[PDB]
Amino acid sequence: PRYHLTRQVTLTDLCQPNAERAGALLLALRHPTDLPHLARHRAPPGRQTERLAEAWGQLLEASESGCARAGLVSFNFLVAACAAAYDARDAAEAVRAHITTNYAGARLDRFSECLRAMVHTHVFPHEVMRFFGGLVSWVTQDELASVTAVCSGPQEATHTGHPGRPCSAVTIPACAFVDLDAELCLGGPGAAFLYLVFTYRQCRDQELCCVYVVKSQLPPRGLEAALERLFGRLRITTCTYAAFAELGVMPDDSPRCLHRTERVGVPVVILEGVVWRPGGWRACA
Amino acid sequence: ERAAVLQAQRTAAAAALENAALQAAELPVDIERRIRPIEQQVH
Amino acid sequence: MNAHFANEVQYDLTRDPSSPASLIHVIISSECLAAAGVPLSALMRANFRVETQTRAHATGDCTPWRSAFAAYVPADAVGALIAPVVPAHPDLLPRVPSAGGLFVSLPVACDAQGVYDPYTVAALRLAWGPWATCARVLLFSYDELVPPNTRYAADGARLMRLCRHFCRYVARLGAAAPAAATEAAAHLSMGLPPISPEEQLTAPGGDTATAEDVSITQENEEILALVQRRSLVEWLDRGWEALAGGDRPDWLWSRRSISVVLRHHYGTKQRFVVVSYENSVAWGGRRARPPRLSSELATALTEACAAERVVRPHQLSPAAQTALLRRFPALEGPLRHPRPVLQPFDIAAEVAFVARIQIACLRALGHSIRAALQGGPRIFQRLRYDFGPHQSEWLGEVTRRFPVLLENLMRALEGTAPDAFFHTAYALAVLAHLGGQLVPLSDDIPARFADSDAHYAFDYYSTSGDTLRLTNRPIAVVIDEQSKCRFMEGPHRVCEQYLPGESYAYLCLGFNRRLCGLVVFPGGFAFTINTAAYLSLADPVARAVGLRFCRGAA
Amino acid sequence: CFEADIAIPSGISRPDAAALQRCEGRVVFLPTIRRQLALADVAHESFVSGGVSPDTLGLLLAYRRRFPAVITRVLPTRIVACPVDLGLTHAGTVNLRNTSPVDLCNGDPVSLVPPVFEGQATDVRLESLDLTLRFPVPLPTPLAREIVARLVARGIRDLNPRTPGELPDLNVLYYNGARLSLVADVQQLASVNTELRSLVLNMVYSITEGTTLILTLIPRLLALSAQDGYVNALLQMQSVTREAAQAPMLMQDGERRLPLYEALVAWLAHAGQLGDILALAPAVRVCTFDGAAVVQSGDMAPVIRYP
Repeated sequence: PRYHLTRQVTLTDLCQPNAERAGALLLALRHPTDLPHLARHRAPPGRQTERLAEAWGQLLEASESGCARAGLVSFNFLVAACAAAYDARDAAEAVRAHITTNYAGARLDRFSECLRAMVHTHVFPHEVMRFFGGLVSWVTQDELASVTAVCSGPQEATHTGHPGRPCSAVTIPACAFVDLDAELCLGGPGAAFLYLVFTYRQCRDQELCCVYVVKSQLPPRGLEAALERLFGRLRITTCTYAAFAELGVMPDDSPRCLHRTERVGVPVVILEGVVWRPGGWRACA
Repeated sequence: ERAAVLQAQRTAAAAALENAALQAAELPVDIERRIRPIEQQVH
Repeated sequence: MNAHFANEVQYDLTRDPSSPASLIHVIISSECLAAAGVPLSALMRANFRVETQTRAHATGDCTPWRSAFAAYVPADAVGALIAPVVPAHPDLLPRVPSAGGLFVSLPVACDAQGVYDPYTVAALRLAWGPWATCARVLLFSYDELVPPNTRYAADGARLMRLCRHFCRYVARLGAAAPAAATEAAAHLSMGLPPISPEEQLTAPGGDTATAEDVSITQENEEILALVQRRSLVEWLDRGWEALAGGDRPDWLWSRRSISVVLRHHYGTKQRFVVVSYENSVAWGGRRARPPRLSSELATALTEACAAERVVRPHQLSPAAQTALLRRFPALEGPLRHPRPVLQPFDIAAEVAFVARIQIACLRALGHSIRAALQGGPRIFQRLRYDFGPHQSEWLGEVTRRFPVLLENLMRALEGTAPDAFFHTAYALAVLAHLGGQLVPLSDDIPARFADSDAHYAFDYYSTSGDTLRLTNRPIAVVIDEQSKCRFMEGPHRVCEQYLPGESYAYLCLGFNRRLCGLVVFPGGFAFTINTAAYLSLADPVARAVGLRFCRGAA
Repeated sequence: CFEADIAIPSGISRPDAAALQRCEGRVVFLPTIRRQLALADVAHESFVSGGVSPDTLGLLLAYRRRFPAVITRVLPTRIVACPVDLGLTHAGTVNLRNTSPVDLCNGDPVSLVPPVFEGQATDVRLESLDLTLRFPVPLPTPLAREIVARLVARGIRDLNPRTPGELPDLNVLYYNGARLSLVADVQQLASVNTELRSLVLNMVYSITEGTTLILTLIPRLLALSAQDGYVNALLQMQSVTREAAQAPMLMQDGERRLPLYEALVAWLAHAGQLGDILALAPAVRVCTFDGAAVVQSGDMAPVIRYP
């Protein structure tokens, strides 16, 4: 009802929202203790399915589940772990100088191996680490976590201005200037429509991983042909690359920004006021 | 009508020179490998 | 590069059963187009359509026009395959420049257990636009096109220079190379000047079966001995996958075996290139389906005429004729036909096929001009153009000026080349009538020329000064005692704005699908000519004419 | 609603102001999200591309990259439109006008189709503001998916002639009765070609390795034909399935990948999505509060969200 709260209790083995900002684009870790099984399934047999059986098992080595399940994945944890992967180096790698000095690359180095291992046996990282929200409160303990980081529509980025009279809260960073892909340089007035695309390269760049947000005034039917155009990573043949879901609407193109100040100087984009339509994924081609 | 044909056959015979000259580009070539590494065996 | 590759996807056609074929990569350079009559500026303005058809030498029909591909790139066209250009790294391979032209591979008619037929011509056509003025025609026989073997021996020096230039690029640039490129360099230094692509043509080395060249070396280095007593190519992929960032199947065969053979053109003394890769399903590839070519007709009719010293094989001995016919049975055409419409055993047999049509129409013109102008004529007029009072004294000259023109029109009709005659209106109006005894080529004919007989189609010659043609386009003017003129519906030519016979210094000359033509003079003074009473074109002669000059409309 | 307005820009033909009154509940394709916008991008002159007007397959591609909007309230100054793509958050269920010869159902998904009917052109003309208006025809979605397959295949017959001139027209439709004839006037090629290629390229990926084992059971299909009712009615007479009847190809690597289960996945990925990649997305659903089971031609049906 244009105001909501959500809560999930996890570890600070992941994100450590005390080390994060007020605004972070958190993922969950849905199906967290999963993927020894789907490592074996869904893949052609020339993939040697005994890889992800150890790969995530080295992740939780860096992080026993207990009663606090592994979840609440940060936005930072994918950018820096794919910083060596995608076509941005020493600028996407500044996100690694953000994590290891505030969060830890010990958990990144096990997971950057997963980013070559999950995509190896066709266990693609879409529909795992589902969207959760914008890190409203961080009522976490010392080594444990209790976060309210509301899902559920536009209210996450409305309930940002009301709590603090001075300046603005959250205000939804992009966490890398390489991220927030400036699509539609053919510029005009309107509202922004935000999406979460994982662009792949399968056996060319040896199972590439990518996390960035697009910028478009485009419908979901005007986004799939926009997903066929503008890419140079078509050179594959397996298949089902470039999944995407809706991060929702920023109902203003006027409030985007260009900064390099956060929390290590990391480039960052302020985005004020967002209808967080949670959307749905699609991956076929 | 003859003068076009009598030219086009002549242009063919002008081209058949370097069709054959580049085909005769092995006559000082096909002899070195069949003589030179055989005489130091005799040595 | 890819125009050689995408035509192989049309060679991947296969499916429904038909006479089995091949494919030859042929690189025409700049002056072989320029001496042909191809404007190099207009094709420089990369995928481009080429209409191709193939023609036998002795007898028979032709192929319909096949839509093909092209890649016209002004560069070192030999050196661009050999030293390609990464967008980030154009100095990956510095080279020596050369001439350049269009990249077009061309298919080959064969047999079951293919014995290719020399003297038989595949005809190219470059279409700048629709018009016949935007068209040229090229001639290529298989004697011109097919070498017996290629020269992949020149590919041996090239590939290890590639590994040294991956050893050269990282050492110059240093730490600016990324993590996948700083590995694959030194993995090519543990495996052992510019690259001139023209030396791969001019160094005398080619292909050999080499089984005779192993026994000639095994019995050579045993004399010697009796007296005495992952590869580098896989590191080339990461050499490209780090410097480019992708696979690029265009560049994938620049790493494999490349033969670059020089040949020559029998029409204008020119040179061109015969290319075969390793992984090409085309001819000379090392992944190719049998049947392949056989150089047997190029050795039978030669040596039976060379050992017998028979200079022309119609002077071949009667047993020496039929014994070749007992060997190769497709030669009954060029040896035992009474009047073949294509001339047997000549180089310009396709050219002499054309020049007859240039002749036979001029007599159909020249004895028809005499027909309507037998004696003193009465022509009175056919159009409606009114005079001013002193304007009649201009026609006082046209009385005196008149008879020198009709020589010089026919002199200019002689004076054109027949290759330049087929772009004019009379050479296509007959094709609109020989298709009526089928849509002729370049589609210069409008949609409404085939409706009435009142749709004529003009050419325009200069009356005064020199008697010269003043058009590119056949200008089709619909004509209604009297009848006033009317145009049709619709890069800038001067004379194309007026009605026929409307003004001075213009001779107007129109023709029909009925092939009853007009000769329109300024002032309405015009008259029909029954050239249909003088066109003597035999249909079996004309049926090889139309099929080379018609287009099957969809 | 997240209110969006379109003003009355310049002048009024005095009966044509009443023509905007009887368009309440129709759909405007405005290619933006604005707080105010001119009426110039609204009409079909904006639907016309550079030099040429789209065909009824190109208008599908023209209705692809624009945004539908619902006429909510009609002022003499403005027209308030609600942005369907975002502002469908209506528990008041903002109302639409059915302009279609079919009496629908209750509970149909409703997708929008360009006017292609023989007698429901929806042509209203403004001469003070020189504009032409084609309203889309809201229809039920299986009947909508029965139309778009016809019009592309009719343009598939625009590529190849070959056959004699008596072709099956693809111009007789069937809903419980109700013989419908549509318009076949012009077929632009690029609207056919790009629609044909995605019909080709998706049907490529929808075949996989384990798909091939299913092809063996094609003679098994006709064994059920002469021994039941359901199968024999399922097997169409104008089908290639009755025509093709007149094998593992072992290649077995590993055999623990579930090859038959993996076949039905990627087939559903692309051949399962063939109505929505060719046509517009359905987001309108029939929902009447009074218990009325059907909605008459010309009525004002209440409209709820995505199906």
